[PDB]
Amino acid sequence: VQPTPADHFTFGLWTVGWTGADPFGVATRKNLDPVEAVHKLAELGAYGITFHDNDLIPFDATEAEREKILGDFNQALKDTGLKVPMVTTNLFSHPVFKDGGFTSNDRSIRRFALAKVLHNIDLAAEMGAETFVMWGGREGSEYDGSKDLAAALDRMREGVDTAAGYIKDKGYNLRIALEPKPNEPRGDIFLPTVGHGLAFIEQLEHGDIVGLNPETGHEQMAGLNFTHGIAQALWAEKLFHIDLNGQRGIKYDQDLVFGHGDLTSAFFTVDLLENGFPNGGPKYTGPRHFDYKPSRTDGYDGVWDSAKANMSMYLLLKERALAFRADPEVQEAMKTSGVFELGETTLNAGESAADLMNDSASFAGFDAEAAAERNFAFIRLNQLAIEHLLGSR
Amino acid sequence: VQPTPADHFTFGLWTVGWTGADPFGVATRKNLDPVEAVHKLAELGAYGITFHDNDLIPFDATEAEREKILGDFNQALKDTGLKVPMVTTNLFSHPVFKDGGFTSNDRSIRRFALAKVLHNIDLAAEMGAETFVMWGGREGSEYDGSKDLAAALDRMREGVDTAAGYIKDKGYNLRIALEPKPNEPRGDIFLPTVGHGLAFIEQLEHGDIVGLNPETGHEQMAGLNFTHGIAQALWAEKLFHIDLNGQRGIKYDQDLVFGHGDLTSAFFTVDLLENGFPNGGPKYTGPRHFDYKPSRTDGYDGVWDSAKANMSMYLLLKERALAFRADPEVQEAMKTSGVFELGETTLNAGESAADLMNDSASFAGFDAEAAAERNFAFIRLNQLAIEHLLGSR
Amino acid sequence: VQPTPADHFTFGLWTVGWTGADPFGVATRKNLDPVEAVHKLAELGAYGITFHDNDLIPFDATEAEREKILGDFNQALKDTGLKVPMVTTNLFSHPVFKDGGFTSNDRSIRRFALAKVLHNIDLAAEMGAETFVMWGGREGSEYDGSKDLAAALDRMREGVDTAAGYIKDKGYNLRIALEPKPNEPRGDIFLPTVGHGLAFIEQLEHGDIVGLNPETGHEQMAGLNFTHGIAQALWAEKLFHIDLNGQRGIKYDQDLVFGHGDLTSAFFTVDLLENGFPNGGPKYTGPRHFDYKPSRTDGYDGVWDSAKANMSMYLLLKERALAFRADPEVQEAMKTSGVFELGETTLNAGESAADLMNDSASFAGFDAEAAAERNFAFIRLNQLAIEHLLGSR
Amino acid sequence: VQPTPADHFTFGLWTVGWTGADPFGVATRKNLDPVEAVHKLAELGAYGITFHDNDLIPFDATEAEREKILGDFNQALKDTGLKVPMVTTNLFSHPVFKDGGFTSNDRSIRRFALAKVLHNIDLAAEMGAETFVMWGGREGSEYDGSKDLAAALDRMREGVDTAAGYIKDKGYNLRIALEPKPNEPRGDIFLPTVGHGLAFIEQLEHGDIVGLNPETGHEQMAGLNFTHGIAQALWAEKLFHIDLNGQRGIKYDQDLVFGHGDLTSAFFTVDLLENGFPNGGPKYTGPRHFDYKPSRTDGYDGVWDSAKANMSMYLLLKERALAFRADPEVQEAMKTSGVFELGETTLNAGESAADLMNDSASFAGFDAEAAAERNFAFIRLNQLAIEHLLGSR
Repeated sequence: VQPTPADHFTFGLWTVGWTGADPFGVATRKNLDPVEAVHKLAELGAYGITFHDNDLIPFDATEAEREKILGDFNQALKDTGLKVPMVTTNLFSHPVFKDGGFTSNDRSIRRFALAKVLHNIDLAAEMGAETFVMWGGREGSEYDGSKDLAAALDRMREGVDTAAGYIKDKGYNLRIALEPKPNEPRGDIFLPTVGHGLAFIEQLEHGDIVGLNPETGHEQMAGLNFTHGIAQALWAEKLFHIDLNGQRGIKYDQDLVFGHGDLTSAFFTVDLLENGFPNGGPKYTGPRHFDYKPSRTDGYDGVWDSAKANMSMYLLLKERALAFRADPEVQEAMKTSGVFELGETTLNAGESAADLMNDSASFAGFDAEAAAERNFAFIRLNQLAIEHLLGSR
Repeated sequence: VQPTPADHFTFGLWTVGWTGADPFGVATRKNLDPVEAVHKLAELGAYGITFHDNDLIPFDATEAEREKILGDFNQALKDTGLKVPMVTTNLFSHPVFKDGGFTSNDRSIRRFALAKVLHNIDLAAEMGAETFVMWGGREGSEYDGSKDLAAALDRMREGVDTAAGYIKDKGYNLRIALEPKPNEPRGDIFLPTVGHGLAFIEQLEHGDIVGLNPETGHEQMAGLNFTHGIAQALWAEKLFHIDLNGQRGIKYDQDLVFGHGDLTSAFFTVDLLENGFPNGGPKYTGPRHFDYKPSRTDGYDGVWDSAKANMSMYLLLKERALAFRADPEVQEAMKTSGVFELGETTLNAGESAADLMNDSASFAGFDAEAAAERNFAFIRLNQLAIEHLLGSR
Repeated sequence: VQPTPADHFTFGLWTVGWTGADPFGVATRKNLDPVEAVHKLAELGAYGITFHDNDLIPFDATEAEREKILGDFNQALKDTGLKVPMVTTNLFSHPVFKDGGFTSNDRSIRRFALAKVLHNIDLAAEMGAETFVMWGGREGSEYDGSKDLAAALDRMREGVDTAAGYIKDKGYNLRIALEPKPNEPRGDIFLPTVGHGLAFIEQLEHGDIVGLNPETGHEQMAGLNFTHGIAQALWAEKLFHIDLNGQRGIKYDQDLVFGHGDLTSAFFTVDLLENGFPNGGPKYTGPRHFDYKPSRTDGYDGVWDSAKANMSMYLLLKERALAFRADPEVQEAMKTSGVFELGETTLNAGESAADLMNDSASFAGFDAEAAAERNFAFIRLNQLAIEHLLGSR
Repeated sequence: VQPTPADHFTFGLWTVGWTGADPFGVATRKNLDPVEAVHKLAELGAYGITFHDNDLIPFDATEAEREKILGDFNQALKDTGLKVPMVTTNLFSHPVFKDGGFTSNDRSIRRFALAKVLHNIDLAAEMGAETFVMWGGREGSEYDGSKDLAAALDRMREGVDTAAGYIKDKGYNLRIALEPKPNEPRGDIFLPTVGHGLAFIEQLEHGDIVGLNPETGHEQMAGLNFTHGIAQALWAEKLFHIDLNGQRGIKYDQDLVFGHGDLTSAFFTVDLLENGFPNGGPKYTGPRHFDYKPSRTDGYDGVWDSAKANMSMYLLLKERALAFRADPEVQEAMKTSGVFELGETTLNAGESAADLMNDSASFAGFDAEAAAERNFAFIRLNQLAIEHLLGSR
């Protein structure tokens, strides 16, 4: 497992920089200087860094302060060669955003939130980022009568189309990536899953540059299959970015290291990212980003250790996933289970609906009881998969 | 609570007809004659009945048998005046469908499944049904390598576009309604939630007549907010049908009577169906269908009792939900929380992105700390809602 | 709904004083003075107030500071008449308790957590509290190999039995109540549910004075039936205190107002607290403590509103629950479903196991098919409860 | 992976013989003959076979039939050498147990369920079983007012203590093991987790011979940590038997092959069964029983494949788990994280509660801020386990 910048492993400033405050306690770690994060990450083999506007530039920063911080940060980047592929906006920590940014009930707050986004598109464009992520963490409610739900989607759309229009207008080479989360910090968050994110994009005026940024753990907080969810994003050609982390069930957002949650699911996500679909189709080509948090029990050792562990796990999974598809025994099991058979169209070329109702062999004389005896042998194909994952074969 | 056919309460044949077999035991109730179901339902105040092709016509039925059953069933309908607003296909109980219907890995099975659908579109059209529901219960997997996930969506699309093309072609006044379910009977089901159902429809050639049929309990098995999910379907103008039942958490599909699961969520769904959105927008206008199962502990009493309980609960919720919006105290609390305020566009008419970045009052001189002092008073608006639900006020 | 001090409504200092920082944001409210909490709680109708040592006395407070704080506090108590029924210790906020208090892997942190508990028992005695609550919030792990799981329970026992021997040696009139939680802030918390808590107590040397403190939301984070769990606690005569709140599903601890989560479960929880068991048995007669958090979207008017709403909600449910059991149609429905029949012993007085084996009418001569026809009528019985809850009956 | 009879791999008749009916469909496989199950299990390397009375003897079987069935069965056992380590009773399939066995509201069903249990104890004795398992699958409710919850536990106690007195009076060398399940087939099952099961046993008269039978998937249906739950059972010396399988989340009981659910948890479960506790303590030495279902998509080649896969999976995990603990880098990592340190008593030999209170270096003179700097290094320790599990180390 030796990462290299050709792997395209990206990390957020807030990931290794997470200080350790959770809702039951305060920080266990001192703040991390952004110059050091950049240097350290570059020596680990990372390809780039990502930040929320306020991870770097304090909310209340004066202009002299802002310029100093960017000079320092631009210095570090020049020095190490790290790229800045994604930039996002913090529309959830200041008290002003307690009801949302884009979908706040207070109209003045909505205006400030959108203004804040627009300024950050400029920053992102100047840093050379290709993706602009939107995570609407405070968009939602605890109680069902708190919102007009139709107006909430209208407001949402208005903010996202305004940002997309501005990108088009300014000539910037950026795409927006929506990032779904079912709950936390709100009781219910708007556009809860990958499916709801895809759906909403189809109702936008400038939806052509608006896509998804799915996060492992987020999908798993509604108990969904991450791999199935990104497969649908990919099939719609909307998988613009990916956030990899780990979660161990339906509960608070854990943000563990990728592979430290549901392991078999992590193996099949790697397989999908690396091998694509068995019958061919689109392949994911962007950065492999890690939006995790080093457990608060661990000191600064642990922070670089956990950063190292993300890349190790991905690499270890990749090696196994490549060995798995290369295996001749796995290819035969795949043919036997009908994996390649699923890729053949149901209908024969130029055969219509009426033509099919009409074929006797297809319905009226179809031997249903005889077709039902097929042994799909999915258990054995899963056993082969697990034995490659364990490095048994 | 006195239902009347003007309420548009519909029930499936398989709902009151559910015999009681679950995966740990056999039936506790004798089979229900479809003629009696129709008569009984008509005396309760139901508006119509719905069935799966095989709920009525046995899989192996000869043609003389098929004609007899339809004559009996058409007799009963003529006699009672009951309508048949929705018809669906059973693509999950016979052993042939163990891997799916439309997305089975075996191509011959896919062909039979689609042929079976096409024949059932004819039946539906002859019964005067307006909606054709598709529930893909066996479309999915237990194991991640069992399917090419892209090919599975291609196959799915091919089956649904073929059915839609056939409706268009035949001149039938029917619309397809996809019905999402996260899991059970498979480990993971394709198009798990309302969001995934909406998304998939946008990738179809004939998506204009393809919409959703969300079920209360299905959304709640992924822990989502039913009311938020149908609000998005409504906003996209894709809420073609609705299945009401109850569920008490993330676990097996319980199918309890509507209102016998999450009660406050049942109240806000009724409010949405009855009152629409606070600021106006689309309103749901079809049948209120109940896809529940009378608990197996209860005898034939209980079966009509539980059918009666569905309509009672809906009516009782409706009365409370109407009282709630009519209340002057509730309207003031609503104004105070910014519910109507959310309906105002963020931007002023003909104000662009650049115009907003540029307004000083919106960003550079916006007093964030002062805007953050607003008391949204969402707890009190929720207390008013609950006190109307309990018939306290 | 007019709460009075014999209702035994007690509130934590940390509930109304919760300022609003969650894991994605900053406090939204100004700190609340302890003297001002006592005055407000007492005016609203509360009977008592509870606290965590560090809620009242800063962790850093000098001895001088300690004594000053306790004088104003005791003065307010004296001026208002509020009791202090339960006191608890903070073994979770300071960075030192990052791997736990009693089960920390570091031996010198275990002794410091235990010494902090012992000093807090002297303060509990001093304030006249009858219950000392233990929430082991940091006792657990993110990863399975972090702990020797046998040792962790041995260290948990050592702490609780040391503390209990100290009560007994000092002759304080005080009981220990453990408070289970499945997760958050740890991935997995030890003694995660009522059941684990009850079992663990049977392994203690001093178990006689150790009981439970179940919290609504906590059991509902594992998808358990809170009425059923507190019924089991009560049946073992181990329900020493109770914490009431709201939770809308399997997700982060929400701490809503009691009744703003699962409404029907809250109804049945109030029925067990107030009415006890249909056939007679134990009754819980301690205080009704509200361990919740005023939503961060709301100002101080919401804070006092939310405190008032907990009380209101319990009183509305109480009156509906009393009306429900008093109702003769409900009592007949109960009779029909066999609620009273379950109260009869299975064996006749003096019947041995050998006797029943050998009794031909209970096995050999048993008509199982006839017995299976019984209509338990559980659906009609549930419909009667909801109708009563909706104030329709 | 070459399983042999000293591995103590036992299998239920109902697992491989599970024909495939779920709640949405019909059996997909032909019945499996009991004599043929014994021959196949024995050839594959199993050590024993287990059954439910009705798995082997039809509920209707005449006495003539009974004796015939038991002769071919005993003959196969004799020919193969397979033991019969555990026997259980079916108190869930026949319509008569629709409201339970031992806790049915109907008194004559309670006596019939108890008499069926007593007769089954004579058969258990007769086959040389050491454990009699009790799964109370129908003991529970859909609705909260269906039962008097105190009475239900009293009726559950009566049944288990009657049965245990019968063992003791007859001097059978047999222990009772209760098997918890949170839900399915009931909405809420009584004694839903390891914890509730352990607590309930402490209320019995004959508790000394009553223990638990935890099942992987069952605790994982409430989102609990299975290693942590069986650790608590083991710590109380109550782990009498164990049922191993796979579950991918909070949903319907899947009964996958052991290792095809949560892989990292299975790894740590094998470590506790085989290796026990890091600091020494109790060890479980009973049989490793596989209570799972061969996926319905597969034919008989899948059935024998799946039985083989359970064994393989346990043996691959066993070898990786042994390699993992033997590894000196892992032993040093363990030392660094304080795994061995937790094994030391908090108090010094002879130290009283008063002593520690009064010891200035454990409280007053404690540097909490210094103690909080410790790097527990739990993330690196988890990375070492996964690397070992992936056969990388």
